Amino acid sequence: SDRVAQLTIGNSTITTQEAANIIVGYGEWPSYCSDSDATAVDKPTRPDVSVNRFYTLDTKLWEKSSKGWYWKFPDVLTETGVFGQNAQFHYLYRSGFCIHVQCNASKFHQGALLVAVLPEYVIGTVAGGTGTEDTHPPYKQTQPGADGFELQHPYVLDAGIPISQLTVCPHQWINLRTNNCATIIVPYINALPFDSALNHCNFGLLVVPISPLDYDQGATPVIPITITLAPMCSEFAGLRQAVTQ
Amino acid sequence: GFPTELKPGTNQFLTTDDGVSAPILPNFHPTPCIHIPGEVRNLLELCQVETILEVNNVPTNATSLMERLRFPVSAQAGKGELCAVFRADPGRNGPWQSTLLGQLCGYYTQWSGSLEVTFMFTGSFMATGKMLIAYTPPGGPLPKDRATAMLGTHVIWDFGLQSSVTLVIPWISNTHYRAHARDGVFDYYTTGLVSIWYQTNYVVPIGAPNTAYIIALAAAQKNFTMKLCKDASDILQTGTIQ
Amino acid sequence: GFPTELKPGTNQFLTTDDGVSAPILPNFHPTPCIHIPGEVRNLLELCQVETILEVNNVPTNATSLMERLRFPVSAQAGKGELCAVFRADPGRNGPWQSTLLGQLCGYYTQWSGSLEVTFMFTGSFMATGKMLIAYTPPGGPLPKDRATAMLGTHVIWDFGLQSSVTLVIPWISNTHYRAHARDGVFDYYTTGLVSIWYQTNYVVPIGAPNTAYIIALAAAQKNFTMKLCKDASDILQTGTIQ
Amino acid sequence: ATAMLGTHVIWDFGLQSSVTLVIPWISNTHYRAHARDGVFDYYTTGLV
Amino acid sequence: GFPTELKPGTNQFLTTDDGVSAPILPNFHPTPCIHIPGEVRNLLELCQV
Amino acid sequence: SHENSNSATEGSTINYTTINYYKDSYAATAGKQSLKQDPDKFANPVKDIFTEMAAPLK
Amino acid sequence: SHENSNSATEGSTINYTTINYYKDSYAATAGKQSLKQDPDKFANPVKDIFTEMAAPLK
Amino acid sequence: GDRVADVIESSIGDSVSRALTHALPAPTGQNTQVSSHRLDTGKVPALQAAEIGASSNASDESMIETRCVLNSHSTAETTLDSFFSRAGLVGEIDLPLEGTTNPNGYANWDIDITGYAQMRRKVELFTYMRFDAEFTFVACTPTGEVVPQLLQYMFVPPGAPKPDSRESLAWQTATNPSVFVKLSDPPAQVSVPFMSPASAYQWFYDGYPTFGEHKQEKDLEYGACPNNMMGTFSVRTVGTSKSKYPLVVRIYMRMKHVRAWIPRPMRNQNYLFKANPNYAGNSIKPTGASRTAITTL
Amino acid sequence: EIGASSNASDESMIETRCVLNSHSTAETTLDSFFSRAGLVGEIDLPLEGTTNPNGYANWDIDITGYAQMRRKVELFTYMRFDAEFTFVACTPTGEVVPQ
Amino acid sequence: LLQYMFVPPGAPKPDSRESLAWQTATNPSVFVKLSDPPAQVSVPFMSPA
Ligand SMILES: CCO/N=C/c1ccc(OCC[C@@H](C)CCN2CCN(c3ccnc(N)c3)C2=O)cc1
Ligand SMILES: CCO/N=C/c1ccc(OCC[C@@H](C)CCN2CCN(c3ccnc(N)c3)C2=O)cc1
Ligand code: NA
Ligand code: NA
Ligand code: NA
Ligand code: NA
Repeated sequence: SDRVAQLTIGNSTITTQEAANIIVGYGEWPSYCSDSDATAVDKPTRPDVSVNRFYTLDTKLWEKSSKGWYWKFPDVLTETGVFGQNAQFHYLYRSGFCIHVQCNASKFHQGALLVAVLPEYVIGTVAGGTGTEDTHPPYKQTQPGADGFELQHPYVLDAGIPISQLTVCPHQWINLRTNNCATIIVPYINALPFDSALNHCNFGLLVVPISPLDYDQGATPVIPITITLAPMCSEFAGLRQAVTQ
Repeated sequence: GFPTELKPGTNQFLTTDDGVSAPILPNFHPTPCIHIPGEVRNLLELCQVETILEVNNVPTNATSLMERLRFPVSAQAGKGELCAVFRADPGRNGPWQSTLLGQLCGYYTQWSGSLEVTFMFTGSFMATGKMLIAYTPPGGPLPKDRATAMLGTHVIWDFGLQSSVTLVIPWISNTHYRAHARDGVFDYYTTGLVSIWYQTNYVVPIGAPNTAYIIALAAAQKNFTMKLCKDASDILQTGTIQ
Repeated sequence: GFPTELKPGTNQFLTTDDGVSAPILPNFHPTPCIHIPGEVRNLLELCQVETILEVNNVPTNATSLMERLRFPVSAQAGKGELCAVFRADPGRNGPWQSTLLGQLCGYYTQWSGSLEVTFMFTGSFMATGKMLIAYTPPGGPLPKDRATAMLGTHVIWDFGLQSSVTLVIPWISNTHYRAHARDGVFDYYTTGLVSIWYQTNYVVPIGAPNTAYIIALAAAQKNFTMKLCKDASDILQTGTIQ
Repeated sequence: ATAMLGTHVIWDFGLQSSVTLVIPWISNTHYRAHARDGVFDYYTTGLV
Repeated sequence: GFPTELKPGTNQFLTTDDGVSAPILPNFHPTPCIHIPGEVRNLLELCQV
Repeated sequence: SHENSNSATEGSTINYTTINYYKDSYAATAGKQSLKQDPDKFANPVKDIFTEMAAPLK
Repeated sequence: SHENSNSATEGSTINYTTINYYKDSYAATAGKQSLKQDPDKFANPVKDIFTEMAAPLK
Repeated sequence: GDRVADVIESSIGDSVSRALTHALPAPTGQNTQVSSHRLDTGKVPALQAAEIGASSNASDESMIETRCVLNSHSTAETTLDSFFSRAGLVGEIDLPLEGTTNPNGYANWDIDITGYAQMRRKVELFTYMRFDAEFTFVACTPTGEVVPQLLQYMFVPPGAPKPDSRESLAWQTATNPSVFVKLSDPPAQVSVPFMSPASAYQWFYDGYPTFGEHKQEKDLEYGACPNNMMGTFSVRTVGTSKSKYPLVVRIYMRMKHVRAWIPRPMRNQNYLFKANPNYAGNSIKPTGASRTAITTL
Repeated sequence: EIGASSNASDESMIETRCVLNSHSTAETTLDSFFSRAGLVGEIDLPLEGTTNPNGYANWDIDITGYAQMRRKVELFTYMRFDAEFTFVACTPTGEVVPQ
Repeated sequence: LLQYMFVPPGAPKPDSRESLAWQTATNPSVFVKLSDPPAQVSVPFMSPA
């Protein structure tokens, strides 16, 4: 009765029988931009059901040695369905998201993943190892698209900051003996009312094992982690031709 | 005396400090102010006045300078050909520098508002035609054809008794204000592009010129404001002015 | 002029002085402030958020750093064996440095309040067990056995559906505030010790892992406050930052 | 990834042994005749 | 600025001067004062012992 | 302050809020000016004003 | 003081008590801030709030 | 007009962001209430489910028997202004006589306070910050000696001409704000407003400033947000001939009227560059101290 | 041809949303634009020289010798104003001497 | 020109005239010339007792 849940939005429904409640980031729900916060004058377009729905974008395999992954929003969706098309045809975009990370196992497997959302997740490089070289992350690393990207140094989140403090950001844990999913609702976060869905990634989704996956020989060894997400209150403005980047 | 304590800033001369200074001529009274036409109260008043936009900013020799004030149109081959293009950035090097809006803009770091360009056709009365004028918001590259430009904000202009048409370049920005745009990271603040296409064709009967010109006038909309006062990019002096 | 007399302090620049300074841009108005989620008003707000406590602060090679985020438990021999220990001093070198509480703590000379550490068991669902977590107030040496640790403040944790348990380290001090504790005379301000013991045993059936880990999360209670603002002990730069 | 773009349900095994997929009425006509290969495929309901 | 004129005594440091000096730790609050026996208020109190 | 009225803006269609310590008002600060505007004086000085919707020449 | 409203905190959910001698409010002192706090925004952003006494997962 | 039901009943357009939490006054630490022994079934405060993502709600009163404590310890020194409104070094400008750097009697410093770790680590605790600031300029020779030299500081906003010499026409400073001061005078000091085109400055921008292909050669622009670039600070010795003294100008900043959003993990690796979070990969160090065993102090 | 500027607005050329614009117009007033001190004169009093080697100098009050300031004022034909004058003096090296 | 800085227990003590600690981002510092009058500040009661 807090362990069970149903998420319905658009023409999509998600069910879970081992949930751990729902997190509403920074304590507030997604909402459309008000007339006083807005600055752009064209009347926006709010597609509703055709874009605010659940998209299942990717599946990763959790292994005893996995270091962790991250995805960028709205990057993961810029090339998917009707949401992607609007993001490409418009200069301005804004929305929130309902993120549902899925991972189930058996009562004999163990392990815990930390699922967190970190706004403005700027990636850094190891600087040629010695730190004397000002190298920079390539486009495929800063905006990895739907496949996501694997962390090289999870302890410092590939950005010189302690993952041990990542819990100061909206999160949930997927601890196999307890739940099989994490659900986080995130409002629009930015210093501007609208922005480019292409040039700016508002936040990153981090899925990192903190307690390694373990099980005895004989138990199903393939333990997938699937990422499903839904845009909420999507708004678009500044129409012209489609642009991919 | 009364106990005081001097704080940092003491003795400094800040050019924008608004203070009180001793008056040199005590009990002096200025000549009264009679009525004089044309008093201006705010620079924004001048920004709403259209001045000529040098869209055709290509000729550079003294004898051809006047040609920058107008661009041409003439009979084509009906393939929706391109007539002209230019960036909408008002405080950027290019056509807008010819306008009073552009120049005033130079004295401010940031601006915000919609712009408007009114095009006046000066061909003969017997000349007709339909043009498509488009505004492409940031992110959209220079339209390769009329079909692509047509996807953005536009106006379809029909020549007739009303010699002119107005293209409004609405404020479509991610930020509340834009700083002056230029090549590099500051292109973040670009306003976009404006392109003029032939919707049908410039048509004329026997006896009338096959080429005519269009004059472009530009100014700001009433929601336009500027902030963060700064010095203009130019200094019109080489040596000492004697 | 009006009779004044300068007092000591005149002309000095005190970095924490809260005064008035002439404004460089007169009549300037900032971009309005739109709504942005997650505004923080007091650092104390962040101190009540649990962050991972590196109880297992022993591995140091890059490839093993993540192992500090968790410690283990496994089947024993029923002799109430010791699982782990650590000092409760939040602003002291040790496990607390990994937490956001510990780090914020570094910007203050004195603190006061109760702390809390929540332990989350991440073994398989089929694993059971009972642990005794104890807090030993100042003066008590590291408990030699479970019988000795049991004499202080403690919690007996039973694994089950609720994966976690909270050990409250109540404020038990002689002074209203404690300064950061360290070896030497400042140990006067130590908070005490925390030790984890096997109350019964980690039990598991055929088919489940014999070793599982526990993750520790720590934060401050609502009566926690800090005073006397100071610079943190670290300065994260070697040469000039280019 | 392609199937996910249409109407769907994500089913999680647990105490409730079953899940229901509703195939909502999404047709151009008010009624459909029996569908079969050929022109009558006009009345097909779709795929699951 | 407002017209002032410095008088003698300016810049001097008189050890018994009772003035105001900028505070080094803004918004700082001292540890509260609990009750402690034997508070003395005037040296004359001790002179009668 | 009972001073002289020797400012350049004494008798202006815009009132100012200034500071001063002298008997002559021109010694005062610039203060704040009134935010009135009249674009029409320059952008639309036509005798017979024409509406937006209409055709300017009819 | 009838000044300009150009402070970074004009229109804040916390009122300040400041000193200033200029027409621009950002020139003012830092003053004192309001002592309101909202830990829950970070420490407890759950949709369905769970009591202390109860079992968090039931 | 509207008529189909789904349109009349939709929530499309609701600009009122519903908030699950609200702030409360908390001028002092919470008090402690008397508590006694509880031996109940059903009631279990000590048990939590950290998976939910919330922090423990367990309190002293429910874990041990407590006495009453009237806590009057203030929470005032942990406000944003208390923490940030302390001036720190954020810039240093050298004006040497004999040199490789600025031997021409003038210098241009891009306004970027990320070159000093103490200040930088404090501000990077938050993602967005909006504030006014008081800037103080301390000048002397490299020995800390005070010399009778006149200087000119000028703020050159983006788009204004940057001086290219001690005698540049730009120093006429007809619109830019300038400060003229002697090293013999106290440190110059002014108030600066919040000047960004955005509603807040942001210490992290996960994106690019422009559209297009983001090829290798342009990757230095990843993370560059013009909304944070306020301009240039120019300084010169006021004269047509070289100064007689070598000078140094230290720049201090004291934020005031601060607001901040989105707290984040605090830097735990040395900083290398102003423009990014790059860390030395061969020296990834633990956040704090280590020990030999988990069962030993 | 009439001589007036376009009266067309955003609302009539495209479909617009509502925007409550609170951007100030305060910094574009005449005082905001002009009440910023700029250089308008320079007077040399050298020891060895061709100009004013006699320890005195007469400067005709004319602020048109410097382009920055001049270009701003010449935007208008007539101007009425009070003014605050500041005099900065030093040696040609910017050194301060007891004179 | 001199710099005075108050380093509370736990803050890094400068170990040189060029120590990074002189950035004084949180500690209170006073910058003053010997030519200026004596520097002077107010200190609160700071004990934990
Ligand atoms: C005579 C005239 O005297 N004029 C003095 C004067 C002083 C200061 C001044 O502007 C101060 C600007 C600071 C308040 C904020 C600096 N900021 C904003 C965020 N940011 C960032 C963000 C992300 N990455 C990096 N690297 C940097 C950054 O560095 C202008 C003029
Ligand atoms: C101890 C006593 O300290 N005394 C100081 C002091 C300062 C200034 C001063 O008078 C200032 C006069 C200026 C305010 C206006 C100068 N103006 C008017 C318009 N004009 C023009 C117009 C058309 N062509 C040219 N070339 C120039 C021009 O140059 C008198 C005395
Ligand atoms: Na962008
Ligand atoms: Na004065
Ligand atoms: Na000051
Ligand atoms: Na004093």
